[PDB]
Amino acid sequence: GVLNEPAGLYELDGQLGLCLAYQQFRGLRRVMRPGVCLQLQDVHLLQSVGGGTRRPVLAPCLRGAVLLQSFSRQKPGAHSSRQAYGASLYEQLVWERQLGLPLYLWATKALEELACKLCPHV
Amino acid sequence: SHSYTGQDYSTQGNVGKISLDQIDLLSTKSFPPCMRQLHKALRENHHLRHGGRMQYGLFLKGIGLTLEQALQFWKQEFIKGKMDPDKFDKGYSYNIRHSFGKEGKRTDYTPFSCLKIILSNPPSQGDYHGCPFRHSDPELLKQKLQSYKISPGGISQILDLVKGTHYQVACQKYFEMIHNVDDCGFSLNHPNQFFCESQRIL
Amino acid sequence: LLGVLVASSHKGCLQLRDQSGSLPCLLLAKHSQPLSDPRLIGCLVRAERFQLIVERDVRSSFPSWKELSMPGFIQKQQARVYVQFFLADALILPVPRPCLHHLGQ
Amino acid sequence: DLAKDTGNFVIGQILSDQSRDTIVENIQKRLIEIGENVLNGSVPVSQFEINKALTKDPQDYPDKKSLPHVHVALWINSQGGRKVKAGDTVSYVICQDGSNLTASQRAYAPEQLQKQDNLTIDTQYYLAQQIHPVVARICEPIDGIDAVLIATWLGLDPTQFRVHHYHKDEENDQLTDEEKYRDCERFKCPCPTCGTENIYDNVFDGSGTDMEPSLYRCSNIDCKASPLTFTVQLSNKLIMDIRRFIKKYYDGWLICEEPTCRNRTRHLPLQFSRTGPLCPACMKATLQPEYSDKSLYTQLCFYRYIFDAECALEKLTTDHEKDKLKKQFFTPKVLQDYRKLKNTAEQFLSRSGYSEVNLSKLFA
Amino acid sequence: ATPSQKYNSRSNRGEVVTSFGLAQGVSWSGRGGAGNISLKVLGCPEALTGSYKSMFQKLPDIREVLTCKIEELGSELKEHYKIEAFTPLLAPAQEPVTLLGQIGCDSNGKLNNKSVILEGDREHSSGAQIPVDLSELKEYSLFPGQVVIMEGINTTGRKLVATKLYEGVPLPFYQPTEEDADFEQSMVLVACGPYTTSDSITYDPLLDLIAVINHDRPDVCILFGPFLDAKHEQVENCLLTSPFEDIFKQCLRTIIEGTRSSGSHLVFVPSLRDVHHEPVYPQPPFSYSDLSREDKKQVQFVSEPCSLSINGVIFGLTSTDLLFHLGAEEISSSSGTSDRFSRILKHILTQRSYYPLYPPQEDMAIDYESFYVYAQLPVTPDVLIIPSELRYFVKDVLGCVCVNPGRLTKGQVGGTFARLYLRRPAADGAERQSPCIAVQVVRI
Ligand code: SF4
Ligand SMILES: [Zn+2]
Ligand SMILES: [Zn+2]
Repeated sequence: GVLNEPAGLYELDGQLGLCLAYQQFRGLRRVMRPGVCLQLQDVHLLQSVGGGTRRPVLAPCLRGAVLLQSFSRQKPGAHSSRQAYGASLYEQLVWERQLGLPLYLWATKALEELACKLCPHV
Repeated sequence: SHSYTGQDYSTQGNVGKISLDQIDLLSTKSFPPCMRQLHKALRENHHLRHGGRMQYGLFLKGIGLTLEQALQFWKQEFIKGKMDPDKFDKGYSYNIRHSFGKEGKRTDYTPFSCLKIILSNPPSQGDYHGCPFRHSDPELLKQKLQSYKISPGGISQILDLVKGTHYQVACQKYFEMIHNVDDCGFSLNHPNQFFCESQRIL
Repeated sequence: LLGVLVASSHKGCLQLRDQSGSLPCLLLAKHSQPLSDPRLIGCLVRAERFQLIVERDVRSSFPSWKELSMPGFIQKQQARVYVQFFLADALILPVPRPCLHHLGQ
Repeated sequence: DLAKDTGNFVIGQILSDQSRDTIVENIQKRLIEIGENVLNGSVPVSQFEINKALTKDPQDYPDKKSLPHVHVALWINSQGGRKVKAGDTVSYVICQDGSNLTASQRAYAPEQLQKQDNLTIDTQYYLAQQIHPVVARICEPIDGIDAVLIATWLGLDPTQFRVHHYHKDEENDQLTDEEKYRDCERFKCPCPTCGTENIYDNVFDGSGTDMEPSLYRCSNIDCKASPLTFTVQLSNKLIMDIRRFIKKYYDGWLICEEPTCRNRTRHLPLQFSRTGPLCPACMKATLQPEYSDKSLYTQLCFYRYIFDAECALEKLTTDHEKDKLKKQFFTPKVLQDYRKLKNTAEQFLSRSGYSEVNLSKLFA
Repeated sequence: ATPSQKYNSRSNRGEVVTSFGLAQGVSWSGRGGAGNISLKVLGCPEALTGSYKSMFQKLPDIREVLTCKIEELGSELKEHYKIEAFTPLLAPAQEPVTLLGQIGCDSNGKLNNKSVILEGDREHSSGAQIPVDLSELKEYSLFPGQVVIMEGINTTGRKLVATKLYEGVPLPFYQPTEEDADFEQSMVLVACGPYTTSDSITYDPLLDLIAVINHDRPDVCILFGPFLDAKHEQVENCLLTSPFEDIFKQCLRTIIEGTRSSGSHLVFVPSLRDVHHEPVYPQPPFSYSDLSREDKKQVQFVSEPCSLSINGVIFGLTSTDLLFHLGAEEISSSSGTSDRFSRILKHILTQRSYYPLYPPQEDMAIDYESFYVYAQLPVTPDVLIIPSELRYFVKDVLGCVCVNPGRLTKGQVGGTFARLYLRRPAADGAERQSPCIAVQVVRI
């Protein structure tokens, strides 16, 4: 799961929505692609919560960090240029106004739709 | 065990658009032996029997050229061989056109699959429609294939499987050789799929 | 509601504009004293408690009062639409041109 | 005479060793000429004599008005002082009067044909029922030369004629989507407000990236009602339509096979043979159902097809098209309404006829 | 207003228009649901609990079922009739000769007195057909599907001429116990459909009915469909702004509710038009899945057709249009005086069927390969009810009880409904003391 291609919010099982919240994971932001298999422990599952979705939300309170043990032989494409370039704002967005995470996902959605409406033709 | 494949991959109206002139040029590098030899034949004769064309004919829809364009092609190859320029209308071209009409459904409205040019349609004297690897007698065929500038070792290992009466693989190994690529990429079942491949590698 | 308010040398009226297109809108500077300020022209604009209005006109030819559930007597269906909203609650911003960063009377 | 002798030469043609190509050629020019020589009205009425027999008094037949010759018996015994009775025959012909009536009764003694003016002896009927069918009996199964081709050599009257196919013997040689359906009957639909009509063939309404759901907008360009919001009404017609298809089958006609006899009845006779039962008149031929069950199940699949958009949505290739359209207008509501009507259809066939194959009787 | 305006102003309510039996008054009344209520849907052939599994037939098994019918019937008749043997139908020989077969049309549609044709079983005569005629003969009554014995003189082989037509036979009815049925008087009312003048959706007549019901406290009533016709103009223009099953549900809910007051039993007879229920025949019993739990003791559905048992008395339950159909085809040489009805009754009696007409009318679809095993007369019954489009009447015919109740609403105007009494004696006699006591056709 490649939720926010620019801000590279990433999850497993296709259905474990997950976002590297506080880790300054610069290295893990231009690397990933489908085909990688990794390990993890003790990360919250948010369900019976709703408000945006009821799917198995993954919430990483940074106890079990990322466990890199695999790659994925996959070369890049040619389109991400117009649909990924510039997410750096995200990096402080949480630190911006101490963002709650369901709020965070909702705001990401808002930014998606915004970009659809305005960026970058204006 | 009959004249339906796995399924209709190389069916009606797949990828393709090419002008007439280029056909012959592509022939020398893209026509599976059956077709290739039949096209040579009609290049010489400029005439064909009641059934024969009804293979080659539908085979052309493989690349899918327009009727009036295909009609023009056949006209060239017809009257230059002295077929009355009036008969053409009420004769051959008539059915050639209808070949894209109402009835023909699964009978004519389709291309052919080797398991229809093998398991049936006996080819008669001096005619050309039909699987060479089956109907062409062995050593005449040996020299014949060899005339495609082929290493005799390949020809031999091919004729082996040929008398093993399993032929698709023979067509396969032939193509494998003539383009030297050391994978068949697939398991061929339809000449038009063969064609779409041969154009893929370009 | 949100877009950029733009006028036109060809309709001479409000139009909320976005990449997707535009829409006829109706600002309201409060207390019946409306906008004469032309700086807002061509700027990002937003509003929340609005009103969306639609106008329906039809070419009906109904004969009587017991066919009022019988389709034979209706030809044209013109549909007007527009937005109505106060300016006094506007959320405003200008466009910082995203770029490669006497005479006159 | 024309039909009989035409077909007689037809069969005579095969009786020599000319080429299959020569076969076609000779069996072609002659055909075209025979079509034209009447298609441009250049042959005397003498060349169309229709002599037919008689069994009882004209009124005896439960077809008081339903044979293409008994009508003339009616005439001859109800119009003149000339008697016609058992063991007699009628030398008539079928003659159009430009009156859009059945061919069942525009039958005529030719003496009035040569007398009046508006007696246009119908040179349409005499092709689809005299020359063609006779040629069909014999010439048909020749390689390549197939049924409609004969048609398109005499008179291009295909659509009506197209339905005749000899469609039971296409097995000598698993199917794409559509032409599993093509020869079925489409779904027609009445508009609740604009008065126009509609047809609902495939879920998407036409072209590619433009594609839109069927039930969205009435087809008539101007009017702007949206038929979706009348799901329930659609529901009605759906049932109120299917509940005549079944009506046909359990009442299934029975029809003849030998392409000359062409009898239609229901009183199933009792003798039997390889293919099944045998017509009482053409005692040398089989009998076939009319609405072959294969149709009925085909049609019910055809309905269940266009109400189950979910499938066709999933099978779609291009990512961005899918995502954009779903973003556009696939609510839970619209989906749910499709779901509802599709559900009605599917349950109504799977109720019990055909999708089952009772293995417990198939391996004993 | 315009709904039932022409109806609500009727001047005939409660009027006893025709009736028959012993002397019985106006204020008919019964014990509601007091205790002894004998009720059961009998059968050595099952009573159609579930649904079919059929949408498609298989041809030669039709022939099979036709055959088995012809054979069994012929054999059971010949047993009583002490005749030796019949003839392979194509060995012409000028003597007295007795034949077995079934009658049919030669041509597309109807008949005459000069086109009857015969066909024989699979076995007894090798299975072929022969034309016929009866001009020389005197008195007959024939119609398709009907199996019969005949006698003629076969001269040419492919022709014959009749000499005589021996008579059909009924089976003896149920001869029940003598400890169970020793019961009292009893009132049952019944009425068919449709249930409006064919321009509204009100069920005003249903209101009047349920009013009469609550008034008179009957043992059990039974109400044939079809509770929503399709040929009802209000439907086949695709009008009603609702689903259908819903409307069924409503116009059932109203009945069950209003009835629950007067404590009486109800049983439903489905028919071939309640569009939510598929149109096959015979018909599984209706579907339903929301009962006021306390009433699974009271109201039970049945199949179409069925054969029901009250106090050890029998009822034939048809939701057909039979009498009109057989009217549409029959031929009888009799021309002096004849109740057409009486005759068609007599026929419907012996053939063990509910629909001996075959080929079937251009709509009244059927499906044999269950029809023969689900809806053949388990016993020659005692009482028979049969809707129609024909004028109501009542007959006692040869230890059989029949009533044309007529419809409820003849197009846009008033109509009828049927009511009857039951009791059985407790000794011998003519051995068939009519369990039917007396019958009233009371106009709406
Ligand atoms: S694969 Fe079959 S059709 Fe193709 S060239 Fe070989 S024999 Fe002919
Ligand atoms: Zn409309
Ligand atoms: Zn026949």
